[PDB]
Parts: sequence; C-alpha cells; structure tokens
Amino acid sequence: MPAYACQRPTPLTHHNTGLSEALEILAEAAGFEGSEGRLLTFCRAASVLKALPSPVTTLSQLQGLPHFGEHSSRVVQELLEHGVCEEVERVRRSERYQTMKLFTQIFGVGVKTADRWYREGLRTLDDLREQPQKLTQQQKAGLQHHQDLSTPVLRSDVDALQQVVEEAVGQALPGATVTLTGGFRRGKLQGHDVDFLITHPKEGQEAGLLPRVMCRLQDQGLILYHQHAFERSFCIFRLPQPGSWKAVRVDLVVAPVSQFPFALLGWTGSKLFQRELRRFSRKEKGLWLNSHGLFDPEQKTFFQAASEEDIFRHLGLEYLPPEQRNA
DNA sequence: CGGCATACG
DNA sequence: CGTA
DNA sequence: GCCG
Ligand SMILES: O=c1ccn([C@H]2C[C@H](O)[C@@H](COP(=O)(O)NP(=O)(O)OP(=O)(O)O)O2)c(=O)[nH]1
Ligand SMILES: [Mn+2]
Ligand SMILES: [Mn+2]
Ligand code: NA
Repeated sequence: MPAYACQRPTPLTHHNTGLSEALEILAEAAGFEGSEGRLLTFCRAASVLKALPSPVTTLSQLQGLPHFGEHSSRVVQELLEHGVCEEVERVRRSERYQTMKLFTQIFGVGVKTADRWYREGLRTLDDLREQPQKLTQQQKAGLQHHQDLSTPVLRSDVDALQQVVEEAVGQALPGATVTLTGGFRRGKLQGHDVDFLITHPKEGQEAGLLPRVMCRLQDQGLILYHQHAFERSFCIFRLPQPGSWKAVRVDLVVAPVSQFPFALLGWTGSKLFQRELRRFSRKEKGLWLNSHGLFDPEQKTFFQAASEEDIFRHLGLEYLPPEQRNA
C-alpha cells in the first residue's frame, strides 16, 4: 500500500464502507475544530481502507498500512469487536458536531462563520432566518434554497442540465465545449451539485466567455442566484421537475485549451485525491501542480500537457481513470 | 519536529 | 471571508 | 494524527 492516495486506485464502491465512514466522521469533527492535520490523517486512513481489495476482519490486517497509528487503529478495533466506536458515537450526538454540520452545509457559510454563530448561541436554521440583516447575499440564497440544495442531484438530472448550458455556451461562443467534471465524471450516481468545464479549441477564444454565458442563462430565467471579468461561477439553477422545478447548485469554470487537462484533472477530484496529487508532486517530484499547470521551479518552465495521461506520466504515476480517483 | 494543496470570487 |  |  503506497502512502499517497494518487499512487493507488480507489473505486467508488468498496469493501470497508462502515470503517471508512466512521473515520470520516472523526475527520469532519477535526475540521470543525480547526485541526486540518488530524482531518487529513483521518481522511487518508479512510481512503486506505477504500483502496483495499477485501474487508478488514482482524486488527492484524492494519499492520504496516500507511496512516494507521494508535488512534485510527483503535477506532477500527472497536468497530470490529462491538460494531460501534464510542468516540464516533459521542461525536455523532454532540450538539457541537450537529450544529457545525448544519451550518457548514449552508452555501455561503464556512467553518469560521459556523463556529462564530455557534459561539453566539445560534443552533437552528430558523435562528439564522430570525436575524437576516447579518447574512451576506450569498448566505441568504443558501438559506432560502437550503432544502432543495439538501436533495441529491441525480445523474438522470445532469443530461437535461448540460443541454441548457451547451445552448447558452454555443450562443456565447460557437465552437466552445462543455465537459461534465466533478463527482459525476468519477461515476457517482448522485451529487451535491453539477460541475462543468468549458473551453474552446482555439487558444485565447475563451477569454471573456463566462460573463457571456452567465448573461445568457440569466436571460433564459434559469439562474436563481449567481455572484454577478471571471472564470469560475458558483450558481443556483432552476431545474425542471414534474409540474414544478427545484433549485440545484451548478459550478461553471472556463479554461484555455492549453490548461484544459490540468483543469479537468483538478475539477474531476476527488478533493482528497487532488490534495494528495499536489502534495506528491511538490514533495516527491519537486514540481508545483494546480488547475492551471505544472511548474518546474528549477527550470522556471511549465509542462505542456495534452491529456490527463500526459500529467500522470510527467509525475511518474501510473494512470488512473476518473472512476479510480475516489480517494 | 514540520508539514499538511492551491487556487479564484 | 466565501467558493472549487 | 500520522510519515518521514
Ligand atoms: O476544496 C476543494 C474542493 C473541490 N476541489 C475539486 C475536486 C472536486 O472533486 C471538484 C468538484 O468539487 P465539488 O465540491 O463539486 N465535489 P464533487 O463533485 O467531487 O462531489 P459532490 O459535488 O457530489 O459533493 O473540485 C478541490 O480541488 N478542492
Ligand atoms: Mn460536484
Ligand atoms: Mn462543485
Ligand atoms: Na458552506
């Protein structure tokens, strides 16, 4: 088992679901308390279990697995022996965890805002609604639309949504393309949102594209919320439903075709996979990776990539298709 | 012990 | 600060 | 919380 998640395939479904879910609760709790290091270790341990070829049945099977020390091993031990980890259950039922989860789930609220609200004594969505002058416009949208945004987006919704985005994109710039990224590209059947990456085959033609796309979607009556030169938009869209509609979160990102492989790689995720890939790049290869490119800080040069395959090769990693990036 | 990804709105 |  |  290699130590970085980008060095091993991680499928969407696996053989240690219960164990990984428990470790991810502890990760989430760590994040709520501002401990990014502990969040990372718990996420990485969870991901290791996702990458295993069969279920862990005995504690000895954790011996020599990366990211399993005393704490993570004890969590697994208790789950294997009793079907439940007391620490995890204590977290699940803490007022602190439940409220931080509720608040951070709101579009426009992060850990820092949630924590302040918690310290101020606020606990429920109706608590926030009763003092709305204190909310940003983004948070007001997030709170108004919270119920719809809490409903999973279905893979069967994505097709009709991509069609409307393509129509707007084609008027904004003929020849521009729309590629489905995010979790759906990794094979997820549901999502919290839909992520689309937009480019044009002629380098430079994509400049100024996103405002044009957004103004057109807005004129079609499809945009319940967006922030508005820019290249990423975090929207709430009106999606048709039987006799009605629902609000869904849609992310649009534009990249030049030169950068498209890097943007596709970054936006396809998973989040942990990309963190691990960027960590690997810098720490093991001395190269700086982001969603725009891959920089050699010695040569002061950028790697031209024509594909995701190119990027994996340049980093000395075996290629993983999107379905095996579910770290 | 230091480090923990790296951007844009 | 929020967001991916 | 863990690797390195
Ligand atoms: O902090 C982040 C968040 C997202 N990303 C990348 C990876 C992620 O898979 C992708 C899309 O982000 P989403 O928040 O939409 N998550 P995803 O599509 O993987 O799952 P879902 O939308 O179902 O929660 O953007 C990062 O690199 N860093
Ligand atoms: Mn997504
Ligand atoms: Mn998204
Ligand atoms: Na949030």
